[PDB]
Amino acid sequence: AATSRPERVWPDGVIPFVIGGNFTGSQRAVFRQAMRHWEKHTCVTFLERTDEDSYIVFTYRPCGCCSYVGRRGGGPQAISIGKNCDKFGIVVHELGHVVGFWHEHTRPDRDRHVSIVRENIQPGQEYNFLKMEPQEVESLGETYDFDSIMHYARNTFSRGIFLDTIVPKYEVNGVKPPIGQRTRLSKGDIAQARKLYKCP
Ligand SMILES: CCCCC[C@H](CC(=O)NO)C(=O)N1[C@@H]2CC[C@@H](C2)[C@H]1C(=O)Nc1nccnc1OC
Ligand SMILES: [Zn+2]
Ligand SMILES: [Zn+2]
Repeated sequence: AATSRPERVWPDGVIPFVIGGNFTGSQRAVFRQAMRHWEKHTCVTFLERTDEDSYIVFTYRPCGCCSYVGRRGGGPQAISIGKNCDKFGIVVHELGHVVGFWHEHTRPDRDRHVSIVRENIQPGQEYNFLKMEPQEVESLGETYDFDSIMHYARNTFSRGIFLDTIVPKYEVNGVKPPIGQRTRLSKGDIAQARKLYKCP
């Protein structure tokens, strides 16, 4: 679910950043490792903000709302990192939003790949499962990526842990594909991020 809008793509893949106060050194290191992880596999670059108008701010506060997708422009944009969402893979997911990725399960073509079990979604959280309107996303020829760092888990926003909200529609190499990994950027995430930033 890569943004269709070329203005939300960060110029030359250069994202200026600021790590805010109230983080431990250990937490600061995790942010750095996450940014490096994006730098390693793609042509995107994270640089300490000096006098730029556009930059990301790692901000110590409760998890959740909200992570701007792509370059907002004309000011800073925050990444909320709290006690329960400070791990490497979650930060990599958040930086996935920064570069310009929506959630994978909201791709305009997602109904061919996953079923959404509406009855199991927490009341009031159903909007998190709405498809992106087709004018907001361009997949760049890349297939639906079940392994994406941007893909929800099977029971994200579920009424209970043993109730699925998202069920993959078909088998992939013998079995229903696992979804919701927060370990590392997928082959698909990299391949698609390389396309979005025209990397060599
Ligand atoms: C339950 C509370 C709302 C959840 C908000 C998600 C959190 C997320 O996915 N973190 O990784 C978010 O921030 N989102 C959704 C996923 C990409 C988009 C939609 C992002 C968002 O809301 N972005 C913004 N949209 C409009 C204005 N400002 C935004 O971010 C600052
Ligand atoms: Zn997200
Ligand atoms: Zn993808």
